[PDB]
Amino acid sequence: SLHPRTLVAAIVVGLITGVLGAGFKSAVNNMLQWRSQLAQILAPIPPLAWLVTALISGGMVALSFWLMKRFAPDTSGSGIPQIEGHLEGKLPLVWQRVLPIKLVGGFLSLGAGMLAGFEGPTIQMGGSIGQMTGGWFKATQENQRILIAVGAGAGLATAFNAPLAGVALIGEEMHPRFRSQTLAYHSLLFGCVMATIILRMIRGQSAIISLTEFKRVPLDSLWMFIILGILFGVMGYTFNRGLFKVLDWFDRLPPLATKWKGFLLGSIIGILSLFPLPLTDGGDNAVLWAFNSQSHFSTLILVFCGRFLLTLICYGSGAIGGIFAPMLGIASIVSVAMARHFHLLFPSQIPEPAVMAIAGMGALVAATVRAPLTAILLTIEMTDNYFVILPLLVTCLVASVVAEALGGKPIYTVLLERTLAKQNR
Amino acid sequence: SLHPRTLVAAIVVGLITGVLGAGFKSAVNNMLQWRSQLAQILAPIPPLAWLVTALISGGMVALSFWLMKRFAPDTSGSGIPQIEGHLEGKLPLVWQRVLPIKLVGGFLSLGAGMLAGFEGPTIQMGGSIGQMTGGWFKATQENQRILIAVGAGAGLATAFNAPLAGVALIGEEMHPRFRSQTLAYHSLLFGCVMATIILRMIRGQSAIISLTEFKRVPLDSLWMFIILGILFGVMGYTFNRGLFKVLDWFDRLPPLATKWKGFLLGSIIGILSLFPLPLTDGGDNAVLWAFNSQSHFSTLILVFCGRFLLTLICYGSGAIGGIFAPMLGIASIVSVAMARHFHLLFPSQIPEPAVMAIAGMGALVAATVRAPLTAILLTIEMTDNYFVILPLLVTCLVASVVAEALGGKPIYTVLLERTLAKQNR
Ligand SMILES: [Cl-]
Ligand SMILES: [Cl-]
Repeated sequence: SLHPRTLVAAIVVGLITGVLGAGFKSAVNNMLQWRSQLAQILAPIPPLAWLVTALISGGMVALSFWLMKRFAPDTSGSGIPQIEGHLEGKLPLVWQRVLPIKLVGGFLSLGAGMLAGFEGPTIQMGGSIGQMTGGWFKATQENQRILIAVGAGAGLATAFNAPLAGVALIGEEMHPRFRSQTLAYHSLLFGCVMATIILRMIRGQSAIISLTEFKRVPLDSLWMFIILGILFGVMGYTFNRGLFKVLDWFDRLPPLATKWKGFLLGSIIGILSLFPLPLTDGGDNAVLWAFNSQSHFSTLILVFCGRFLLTLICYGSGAIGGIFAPMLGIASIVSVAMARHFHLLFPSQIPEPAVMAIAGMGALVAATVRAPLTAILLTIEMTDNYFVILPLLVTCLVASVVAEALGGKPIYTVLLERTLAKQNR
Repeated sequence: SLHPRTLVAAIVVGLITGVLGAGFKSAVNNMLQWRSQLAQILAPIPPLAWLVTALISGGMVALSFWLMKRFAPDTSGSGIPQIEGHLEGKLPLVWQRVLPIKLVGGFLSLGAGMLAGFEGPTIQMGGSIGQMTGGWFKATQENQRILIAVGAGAGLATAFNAPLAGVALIGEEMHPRFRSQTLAYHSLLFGCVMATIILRMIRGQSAIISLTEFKRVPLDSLWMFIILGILFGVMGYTFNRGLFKVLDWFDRLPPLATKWKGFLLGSIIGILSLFPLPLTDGGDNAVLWAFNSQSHFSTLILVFCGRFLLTLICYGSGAIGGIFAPMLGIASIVSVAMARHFHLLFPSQIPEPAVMAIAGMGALVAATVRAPLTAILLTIEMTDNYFVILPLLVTCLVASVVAEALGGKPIYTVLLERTLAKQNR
């Protein structure tokens, strides 16, 4: 029941966000390693670098907070809420403000080593482009919502080289109307495909962490992932609660504290960037650290607590963030620790314990977001592994059920109610 | 925003349809091979077996057509249209009539070697069980809709050992309301999980055809799949158009022709079962024939025509069928031939030509059905291969577009319009 003019528009949307998302990630990574190489040049003598890396990080983050307001406080935090809202009625979206501020601002935040969060910027920048090209194409009212949704989806696909995930995002979480043109699915797929094709031409083509050869997953091992789900259930519950309490604390000023909040917060992160441990940055490193670098079980617990708190502090401060990746890093660290433990206890049912690490990789996301279907897809797409689906399905949706059984609520719908409460920012 | 009582109900649903779907498949295969062995015992002398297999097949299909009307004509054909219908208002669904007749009748049809169609009986039987258990649990109105959808998804998941597929089905095609409890997603997943778990305990655990090690898919090969799509586009177009014409012809009686239609149509199929080619039965054989048994490029063209026509006659006759598998066999036969051809022409861009076969495997489904997202997931789920996603995406959704650009109309919504036109059967 689809319509051409809108499909070609999607081709354009996904194409643009693809180029941007890819270049954005590349840009952020360049800045990340540049600050890492600067710390080593000065490393020899002595903690001089301690001061230098502290300034650069603190300065960037502060400069980022400034570029936020005044200019577009709308770009604060994730991006799912702002687009989920606009797409629904409440809250506006103006690309001329979001696009440049989210980009330049997001670059400063992430590049400084903040605990975010590529999908943050790339998802809002996606929606912006979707809208910006919606006008260029003189799209109808409904069609423009679609184009914005496509951008949002393409945004996620670009951050993780995960087409299906981006598509599922709009579908499950952020369920929009589309009336009656529900065949915005085509627009989505189109937008996502292009985005990743460009994403792969620029930095592709491989996945984030391909673990394709772990395929032995016995059926009488499933009971385990129920427990693993129960675990990520309460974990997601406290993560949400904690986030909100840290969100309040940061809302409570004082006017002076806020002025320094930008610099102080960014300078500590800069210090923690130096230690040889993945307790900063987006979370990709954290995942690429759980697997594969074998490290002391204690160090796992150590880095888990560090990141779990630090992400709360980082996102809680309201910096240009993005919470997806950080929860992937936290989960993958926990799932590895749990993988080891269960292999310890029932090796005959967990021959390859990597299976479990993979299963719980998207479990935290499913619990905190109420979006198991997308969390499942996400991990599949970023491990090229479908063999782990049964454990995946069980752990992810049991984590989701247990979370909203303790009454946790979708982190994004709450994050929206709050950003709405700022109808006087 | 989900509620417990229904979730566990979904667990039970998926559990039941899983066992039934599994047993049904096993029961049909036993019958299939039994007739094949019966043909070989009498094979030596001489075409005596020609007559016996003709009677057994013809009789079964005839007895099948009889058990249909009068008893439950609602069970004629697929199952998506009947569940898509009920789930939407038009058309009622009574489990006490469908469940038994769809089963016993479907066994006779499929067991006789008809060009169908596991996802036919299993998807309707699922919907029945979904309702059947909804009543037992005293589920509310909306909740009972959900359970019926859960049953339908589980039905598909059981036929192909493909959880996500059964989920994507309800989502993309057959888009229901669920108001505002859109978290029937959890119910779907839960139901599909249990379904495949049971399915894997009974006949699992391997996929239908795991081509997991073909993973070299160069980016400058996508242009090929754009063509492969165009091809499957017009293919799905004429397949739809053809089906409808054959349906009309069969609708035009005469009263006497119908009396024999069952026996005649079932007896010809009986004969064709003897030849050593996959030109009868569900379609799994046809797929497990494209790959891997290397066979003459001519024989491919032969079996393709045979099945493409025979499926139209079979389903067109209105026997208890199922159209998904048949369109998988036809497609995979074509995509394999196409794979060979493109490998012949541009080997540097199609290193592994299996990639092309895998891609166009669900393309016919995506064109005739308008449901590319589910066609994609289906192929991934039944090959364990995610590496083939970009081709998959392009080839499928391009094929979906091209079909509904020549004006094809979703085969299911049309099949539903026709069944509604029988508001007096
Ligand atoms: Cl995010
Ligand atoms: Cl079907």
